[PDB]
Amino acid sequence: KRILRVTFNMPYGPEVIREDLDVRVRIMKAALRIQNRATMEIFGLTTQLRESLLSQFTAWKHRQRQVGREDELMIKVSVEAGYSDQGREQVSRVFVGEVAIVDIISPPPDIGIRIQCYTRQIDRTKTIRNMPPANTTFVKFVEWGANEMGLNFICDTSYNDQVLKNPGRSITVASAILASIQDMYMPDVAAFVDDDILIVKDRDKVIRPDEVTNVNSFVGIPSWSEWGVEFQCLFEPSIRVAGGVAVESLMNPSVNGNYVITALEYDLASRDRPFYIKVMGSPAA
Amino acid sequence: QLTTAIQDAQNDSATKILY
Amino acid sequence: MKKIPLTAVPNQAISFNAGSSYWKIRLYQNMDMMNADISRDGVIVCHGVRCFGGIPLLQYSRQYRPDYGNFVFDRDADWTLFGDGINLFYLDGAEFAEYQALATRK
Amino acid sequence: ANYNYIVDTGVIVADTADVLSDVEAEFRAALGANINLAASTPQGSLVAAEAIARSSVMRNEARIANTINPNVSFGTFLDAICALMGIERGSDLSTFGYGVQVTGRSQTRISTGSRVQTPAGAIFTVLSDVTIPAGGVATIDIKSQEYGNIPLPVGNLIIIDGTIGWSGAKVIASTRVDPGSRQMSDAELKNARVNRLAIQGRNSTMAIKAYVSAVPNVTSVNVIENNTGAVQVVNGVSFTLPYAVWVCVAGNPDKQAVADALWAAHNGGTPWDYGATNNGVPVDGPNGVPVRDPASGRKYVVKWTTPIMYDGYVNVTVQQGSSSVAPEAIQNAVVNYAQGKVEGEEGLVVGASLSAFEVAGAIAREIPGIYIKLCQVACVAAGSPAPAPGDFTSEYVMSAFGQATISVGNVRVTFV
Amino acid sequence: ANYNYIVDTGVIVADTADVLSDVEAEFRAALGANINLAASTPQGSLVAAEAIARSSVMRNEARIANTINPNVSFGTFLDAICALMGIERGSDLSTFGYGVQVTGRSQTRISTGSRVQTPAGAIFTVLSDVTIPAGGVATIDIKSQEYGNIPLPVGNLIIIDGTIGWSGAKVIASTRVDPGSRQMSDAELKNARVNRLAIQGRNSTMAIKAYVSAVPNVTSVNVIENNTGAVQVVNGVSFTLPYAVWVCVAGNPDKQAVADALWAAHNGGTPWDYGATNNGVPVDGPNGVPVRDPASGRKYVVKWTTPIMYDGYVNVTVQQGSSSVAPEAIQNAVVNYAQGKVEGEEGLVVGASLSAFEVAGAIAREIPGIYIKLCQVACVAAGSPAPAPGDFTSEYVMSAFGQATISVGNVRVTFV
Repeated sequence: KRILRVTFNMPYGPEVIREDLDVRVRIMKAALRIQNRATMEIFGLTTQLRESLLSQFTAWKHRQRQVGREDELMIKVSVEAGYSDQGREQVSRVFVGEVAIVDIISPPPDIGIRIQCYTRQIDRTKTIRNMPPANTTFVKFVEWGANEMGLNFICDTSYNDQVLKNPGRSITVASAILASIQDMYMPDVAAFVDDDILIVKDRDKVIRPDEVTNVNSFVGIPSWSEWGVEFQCLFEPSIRVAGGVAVESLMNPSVNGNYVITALEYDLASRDRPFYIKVMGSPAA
Repeated sequence: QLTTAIQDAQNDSATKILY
Repeated sequence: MKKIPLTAVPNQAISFNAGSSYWKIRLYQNMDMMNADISRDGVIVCHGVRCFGGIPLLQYSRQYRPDYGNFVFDRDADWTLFGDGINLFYLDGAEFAEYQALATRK
Repeated sequence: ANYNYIVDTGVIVADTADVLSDVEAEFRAALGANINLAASTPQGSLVAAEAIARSSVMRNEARIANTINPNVSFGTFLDAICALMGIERGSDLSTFGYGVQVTGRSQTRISTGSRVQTPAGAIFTVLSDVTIPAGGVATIDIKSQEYGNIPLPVGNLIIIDGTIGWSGAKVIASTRVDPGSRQMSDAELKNARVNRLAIQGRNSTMAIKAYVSAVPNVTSVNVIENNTGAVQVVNGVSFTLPYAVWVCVAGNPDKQAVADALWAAHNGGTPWDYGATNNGVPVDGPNGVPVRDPASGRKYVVKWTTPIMYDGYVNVTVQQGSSSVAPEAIQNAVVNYAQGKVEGEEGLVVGASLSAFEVAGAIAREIPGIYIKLCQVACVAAGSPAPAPGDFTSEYVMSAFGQATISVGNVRVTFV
Repeated sequence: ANYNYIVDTGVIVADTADVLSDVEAEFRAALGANINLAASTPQGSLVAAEAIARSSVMRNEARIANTINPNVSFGTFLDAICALMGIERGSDLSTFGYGVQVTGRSQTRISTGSRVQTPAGAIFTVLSDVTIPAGGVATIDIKSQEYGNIPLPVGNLIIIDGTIGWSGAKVIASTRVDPGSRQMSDAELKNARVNRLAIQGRNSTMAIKAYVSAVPNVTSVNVIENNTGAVQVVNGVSFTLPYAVWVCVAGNPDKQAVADALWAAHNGGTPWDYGATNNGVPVDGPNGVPVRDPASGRKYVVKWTTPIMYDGYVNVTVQQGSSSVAPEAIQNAVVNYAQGKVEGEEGLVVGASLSAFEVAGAIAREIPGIYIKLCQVACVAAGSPAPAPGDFTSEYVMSAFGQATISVGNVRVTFV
C-alpha cells in the first residue's frame, strides 16, 4: 500500500498532499553540478487548493518588485514516499527543493497541475555574503562553500590538502559555488548536493562504507553498462545517491559485486503502475 | 519527454546577476 | 534535546545526522535487555551497550567529548513500547553537560 | 568462521541468521558440499543445535561484558558493587499482622488463606488454621498477599472468602502489625551510589556547610578553617588552637539536629573550637554538645557558635513621588530584604556588612519612583538603647561572626 | 576440558583446551562404542569441527572472564574497571589564542590559515579577521591534532598567505592550554589507575594525589604526609612545620585549576609546607595561590612546589646480534619508557630514579636480540654541558624532589 506525500511549506503551514489524490513524481538525482530535478503531476486539485498553491508559486516579486531578503521568496517542498502495511510506515525523504515552473497538463474534467521543483533553487542568495578564501586548501574551500550555502558538508577525498590561488573569486551567486567545486578537479571527484547535505567525494568511493545496501530483488535484470551495473528496483527507503550497493543477481551472475551509486531515477505513482527507482552504479574502490 | 528537458535547460541559465 | 523516532521492531538500525555528526545506532534485544551498537561518522564507537533509563548510552568521556552529545532513554529500553511510551533523546554538548551536572548530585 | 566477536569496543553480537549461516557453512564444508541441511535431517538437527549454541554464549558474554561499571549494571552484580559502600538492596517482605480478633459461633474452623480484606484493598491471607472456642472469639495470624509496608489500621476487617459461622474480623489494638518492605530497584541502587559519592566527594568545610545548611531553620552558615598551625586571626576570627575549624550557624534550629549534622559531616582529628571571647556566642557552655553516633554507641562532642546578634537601625529621608506610598511599605521592603526574601541579594546573613547604599538599592527596587535623599545605617548590641543622632553613618562593616537584624520599628522614615 | 585458576600468581582464568578427546568420548557411548573416530571420515570431521568450536568457546569465555581484572583488559573493558573507581576515561582538545600577526596593509587573514611551528605545528585560525591599517592584529588559533602540544614563544613558519603578510608570532600574553589526549595513554592507563585509585575519596594523601593527577596536564604528583610531627625530615624533603602535606606537581598545568583541586582535597586543617629552600621549586615564593573556598568564606592559601628539572644521558653499547640491524630505534625505546608509554613500568616521574639496569631492561623489552653490553646513564641539571664520559655511571639516586627527563639526542648508541 504505497504512501506518497508532497509536503509544501507556505505561510499558512505545511499542506500535505497525500496519495489519495492522483500524484506522479518523477525525480532524477545524480552526482553532478546540476540541480537534481522533480516533475510533479498532481490531479484532483480543488479551486481553493489551486488558489492556495499556484498563486504562491511565482517568478515575480524579485524582478519587477523587491519583496525578497531571505526564504519565503519561493516555496520549498519536500517529498516523503514509502510503503505501509500492518500499521507500520516506511515514509523516507526522497526530494527537497523549490519550485520554478508550473503548468497544466490535463484540462477539465480533471484539472491537473504539473510543477517542476529543483534542489537548491534559492540561488537568489545574498550574492556571496562572505568572501572566499584568498589562498586555501580544497577542504577549507569546500567548508566555506558549505557555510555560504547553509548546508552541512561531507568532505571525504584525497585532494583535500591541495592549495589553490583565488579559489572562486569570479563566483557571482551561491549556486555557482557548487559549479566551481565541481569545476576544479574533475577527473573523479565530483561534488553535489543531496537534499540538504553537500557531498564532496571521489567518484570511486562510498560516502558510507558501513551503509552498504544488499540488493537481491530486482525488476527486470541487473545489467552491465559502459561504466558499471545498472538496475531498476522497487522503492526501498534506504538507497541514497553516492551510496554503496552490494548487488547479488540471479539472471546475470557476473554483475555481482560492490558498487557505488552515481545516478538515481525515482518514478513514484500512487495511482499508477510505475513505483520504481533506477540505479546507475559504478565499481567501488 | 523533451519539454521537461527544455524547461531544465532554461532553469540552468537563470542566476541572480543580469550581467 | 531531539526526539529520535523508533520502531517497534526487536532489532533495528537508525541512521541520522544529529549535532554535526552522523550517528548510527543498532538496537537489538539481547536475552532480556536491549543492547546498542553506536557508530559515529562511520567508525564504530561502542558495541553492546546495555541500555537503561536515565543512563547515557555513551558513558566514557572521550566518546562524548568534546561537545559530541549523548543519547538518553527516558525509561528502561523495551522494543514492544518503542514509539509510544519510550523515546530516545539526543543531547548536544551543552545539554548533556547540564544533564550530567544534574545527575551527578542526585 | 567465528571471526572475533569480542574485539576491543565491547562484544559484537551478530544476528542469528548470520550465525546459523556460519554453522551451516561449517557443516557443509565438513560433511559434504551438497549435504541436505534440512531441519528434519540429523545433520540439520545438529546444525540447529550448534546455532542455538554459539549464540547463547555470544548473548551471555554481551550481557555480562562491562559488568563492573556501576552506572549501567543490573541485578546481583549491582548488589555486589553497591555492597562495597554498605548500600544493600532490601528484602521484599509483607505485613505480618498477628492476633487479629475473629468473632463467630461455636466451633467454626477458619482455614488457611481465608483472604480477609482491609477497608482500602489490601487483601490479607490467613496463615494458620484456627478453631473458635466456646467464648465465640479467637485470634488469627494474617500475612499481606502483596509486598511492602501495607497499612493495617485498627478497625473492622471485612471478609472476602468466609466460611459458614465466621461472623467477622477486627484489628484490635493488641495486634502486632509487623511491617514489610518492597525490596529496592536497580535505578534506586544506582541513585544511592550516586548519593554516597556526592557525600564523599567533599572536603571538611564544604561538607560542614552542606550538612548544616540542609538542616531546617538554618538561614546561613559561616565555616572557617585555621590551616596554619598557629593561634592567630586568619581573616577575622581569633582562633584558640593551632589546628582547628570554626563554624557559626544562624537561625534558630534544633540544637540536637544541627549537632548531628555537624557530627555526620565532621572531618576527623581536626577539633572544633569556640574561638576566643566574643568570637561568636559560645553557646552550650565551655563544653560542646554531645551526640550519639548512629553507627556505634560511642558519643562524640561537637562545638559550634551562634552569630553575634546586632540590631540594625536605618534612617531614610525619602522625598515622596507622584504616587502615594506609606512609610510602612518602605519599612516592610527593608525588613524583607534584610530577612533575605528577595531574589539575588543574600541579605543580612552572618558575616555580611550593613551598607546604606545596599539598603537604598533595595528600597528603590521595591518602591520605584520615590526620590531617595539620604540613607544612613547604625548598628548596636541586642537589647540596647537606640543609637543617638549623629552615630548613624553611610556604611557599617561587620565581623565574620555577627548577624544584623532589622525590624520594622528600627527603620525611621522621613517624608521630606 | 578444564578452566585453570591461577589463584595468586597470575590471577588469570586459563583454558586448558585438550577437548578433542572429550568430544570423541562423548560421541562414543552415545552413538555406540565401535564408532570409527578416525579422520578422513564424516564423523571424524564432525568431531574435529565440534572440538574446534568448543576450544573457541572456552577461549572466548576465558578472555571475557579475565577482562574483569586489570593488567589483562583493553579498551572499553579495562575502562569499566576504571569507571568503577571513577577514574575518568578522558578526552581530547586543541585551541590557542592571542597569536599576533605582523603583516602588510589590510590583508584579509582568512580562516584556517595554516601555520606551523617546530614540532609539526599545523595550526589554523579559528575565524577570518581583516588586518587593521596599523599593521598589527591578534588572531585566535587551534591545533590540527588532538595531542598535548607546547608551542614555542617565537613565530616559526606560516603556510597560507597573500605574500603580503610577513609572519605571525607568539607573545607572552598569549593564552596556551596544554590539552588532554584520549588514551594518548592506552597502555599507561593501567599505570595511572593504581595512582588514581582514590579519586572519589577526599582528605587523604592518596586522595590528594589522585585528584591532582586527575587535573589535566599533571604528569606526576608526589605527596608526603608528616604523620610524625616533630619538624624533622619524613621520607625525604625537610618539613618546616610538624604537620603538613608537601605536594610536588610535574607537567605544565594551570595554577588556578591545580590549586583549586588541591583545596578541594584539603584534609581538614593540615597546612602546606614547601620550604627547606632547595626542596622543590616554590610555585609563587611566599604566599602561594590564594583560591576561594567553595563554602563561601575567606581566601586561604594553597602551597605546592614544582620539581627540580634534570637532563639525563644514556650511553649504550650493543652487539647487533641475531642478524637484525637496528641503528636508531634504541633511543626511541628509551624515550618511550622514560615518557611512561610502556605497560606496568612508569618511567621518569617526580619520584623516579634513573637506573641503567631499568634502561637496559626497556631496551631489551622493545627489541630483544641485540645483547646490550653497557648502559651507563648519569645526569646533570636543566642546563650545563654533557657530564663528560667520566660521570657516566650505573645509577643515579634522583631524590624524592626533582624530575629527570631523557632527550632523543641524549642517547648515544654504539655497536661493538
